Amino acid sequence: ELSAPDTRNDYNIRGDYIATTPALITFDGNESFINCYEITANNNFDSKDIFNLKVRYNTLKEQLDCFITDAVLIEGDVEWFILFEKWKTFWELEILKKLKYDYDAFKENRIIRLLKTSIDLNKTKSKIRNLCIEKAVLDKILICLNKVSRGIAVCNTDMDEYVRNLVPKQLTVPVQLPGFEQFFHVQFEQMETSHDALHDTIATIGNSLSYTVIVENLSGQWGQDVIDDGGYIFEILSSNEWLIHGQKRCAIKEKRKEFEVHLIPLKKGYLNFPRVEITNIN
Amino acid sequence: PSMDIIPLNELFSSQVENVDWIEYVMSKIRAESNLHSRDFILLLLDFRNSWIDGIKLNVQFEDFTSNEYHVEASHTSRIIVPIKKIDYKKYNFENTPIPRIYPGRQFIQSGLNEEQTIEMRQKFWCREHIISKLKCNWKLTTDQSVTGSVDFNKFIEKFDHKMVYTIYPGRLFYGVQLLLDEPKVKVGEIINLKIITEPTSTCRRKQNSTVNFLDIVIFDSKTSKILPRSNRRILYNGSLTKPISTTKVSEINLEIIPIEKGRYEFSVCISKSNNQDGIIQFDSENVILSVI
Amino acid sequence: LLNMRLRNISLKSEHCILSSLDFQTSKASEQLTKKFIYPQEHNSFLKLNFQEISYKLIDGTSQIELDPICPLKVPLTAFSYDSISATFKLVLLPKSTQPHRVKITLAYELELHPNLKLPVRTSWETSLVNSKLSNVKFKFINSNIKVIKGEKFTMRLQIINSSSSPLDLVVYYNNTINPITLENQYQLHNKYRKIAEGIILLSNDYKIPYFADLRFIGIMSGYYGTLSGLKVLDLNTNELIEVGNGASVLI
Repeated sequence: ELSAPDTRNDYNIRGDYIATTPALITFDGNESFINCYEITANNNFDSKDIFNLKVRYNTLKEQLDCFITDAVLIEGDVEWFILFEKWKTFWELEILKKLKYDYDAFKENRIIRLLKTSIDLNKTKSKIRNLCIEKAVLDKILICLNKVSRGIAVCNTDMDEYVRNLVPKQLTVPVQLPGFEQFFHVQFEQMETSHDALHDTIATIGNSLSYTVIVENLSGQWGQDVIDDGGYIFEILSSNEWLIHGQKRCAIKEKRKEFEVHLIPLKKGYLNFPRVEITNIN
Repeated sequence: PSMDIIPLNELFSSQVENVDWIEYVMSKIRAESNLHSRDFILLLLDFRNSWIDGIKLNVQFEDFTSNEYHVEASHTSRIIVPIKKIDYKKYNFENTPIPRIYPGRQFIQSGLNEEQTIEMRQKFWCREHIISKLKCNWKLTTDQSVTGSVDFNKFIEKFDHKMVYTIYPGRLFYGVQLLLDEPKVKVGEIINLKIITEPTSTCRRKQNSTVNFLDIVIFDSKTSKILPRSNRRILYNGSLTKPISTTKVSEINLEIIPIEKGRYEFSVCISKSNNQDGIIQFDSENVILSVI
Repeated sequence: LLNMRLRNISLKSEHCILSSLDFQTSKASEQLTKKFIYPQEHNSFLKLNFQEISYKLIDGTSQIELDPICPLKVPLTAFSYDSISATFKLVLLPKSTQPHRVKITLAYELELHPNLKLPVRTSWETSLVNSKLSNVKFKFINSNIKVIKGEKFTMRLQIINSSSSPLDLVVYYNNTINPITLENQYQLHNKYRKIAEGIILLSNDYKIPYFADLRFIGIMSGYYGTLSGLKVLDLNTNELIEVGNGASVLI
């Protein structure tokens, strides 16, 4: 969750992510989990506040052993009446050294010990003796978490009873620059070879510096290269920047670098520094 | 003396609607407004004349018609017929037909006996479906009235493995449709995408990983798919891998928060695992949407 | 030492040679006269370019650049005009003249007139498909020209032989997906699927015995560059050589 700051901004955010169809949205430290957020601006321009993220994460290493604890070795409420109770911290001194299989837990093979020390560990019944529904029935359950490893045994069904809810909550900077202006270059293509069916990437920018520059790049062509010389003609509106191009060549190292290290610069008229370029080759 | 089978993807246009098969598939799809294409595959017969005059070569498949296919002396010509592909949710195809000499020899199978014995059964049963309708009538060019037919059971060789999953869905694993909200959304708007997957009868080869990992890949409707970091193009919630069961009709979702685009495309693939070379099929269901 | 100029030449092999000069503002000279301009209360320069011309250096010749140009004047900027050369066969490095006229400015007077001309050689210098066995050269007689609209069309593979057993070979298209970093698997799969399923070649094993027609139909859209699949095969062991040539947009 990303939310409002501590001012009277009332920003019309609409993006969110609650885990609504799952309760178990996993992650494995090699893929993305990109989360996207639409923070649409309120009645004024969007300011420079500090926002706050809210993530309700949890590590996997408490979740997976609940079926190894509350299903495998705590089935009957009389077999888990006093057998678990006097050795729960002994179980938490037993299951904390489980060292589960988090190296092949991508494809399958959840709920297996990865053979740390399986044979020497059963000597704990000797120097400390407790109820045999734990002291003798859970070594079979220790074998039942050694072998019998289910790939996906619907682990969100037995999750919510024992999974703790950690909650990191970092800041969110809305980090930006401050110079608003605009531009509109216009263009008309001059024939080289044949029309190659040009395709657009984008047009936007954001910059602030000292002896400041705003570089631009052309569209993207998907025919044979060294293509048509785009002839351009400016309408450098709403400011007085500094041009640096005239009639470039559209598949090359040319770049219509409309630099702006100058005056006539309004400040903070939008969410950041912005200068909507919007080149038009029509 | 050859054979090839090719699927279909373009809806086509009205100004070219004058050759026989495209006006047949368009005319068939004026009603029944759930199918559009990818279900009207197209088989390529190639007639060859080992004789000394022209012949005129009609072909009728089911209600398909032809033109006056004037063939020549030793000229091969290629004749194009469209068929709706054989659905395995209208049938079952696990029956061997016994031949017409009941000699009771009671032979063996002698392969992976649950795989090749029904796999070659899949082959000549799909050949039974192709043979049992396909009809030709030929008359010699302005020198006779010899209007005969042309049998095919000495001609269609076998089916190779391309010509099984081209003709018969249910050779590869998951039937997939893609259910979408709108194709004509503006920029600043959020869309649930909903794929719907159907695991098959022929998942019986494995059962081991009940979980099976898909992907969703986004193509530009020119070429060259966008990366995972789809910067300023498309936005989404979470990693797209989003597993399905080999149990029943699982569903899945994303939130295609569009930004500054036009004319995208969505399609999936099936990967069984997380590792490379885990990928086992690529579906072809390509729902396109436009962004204004 | 007021405006740095460079000429870039690109060799478009299917057309003329293209060479473009490029003016610039030469910043290491602008801060010089910026110091005296803001001493005299002026922010940027006002150099006026009134006569810019590239002439073909020869005994005597001149050209004309391939678009329109006015008489312009800019403060801190760069401009670049393009003029088309003629694509030489072998070993003649042409030269050009490139004269210019920068007119400086002051307070409605004192226009110190300058002129410049840097003459140099305009040679930067960084579809027949041969058989690679016995010079059986193939060329399409209309390559890269086809705007079809999912209709039928015909092409022309003009085979040029040794005229020594000129009846040898057979064309075919191979409608089969070739069997091939995971998105490097997917881009190759989409390329190999759209190659082997989009067009059909209605005359399949045509068995050519020196023109051909090769009617296609083309059932999916998109720019098919280089038109792969369309192989031939010849009297020896495996002359499986491509055409590698011809392209068709299908919309």
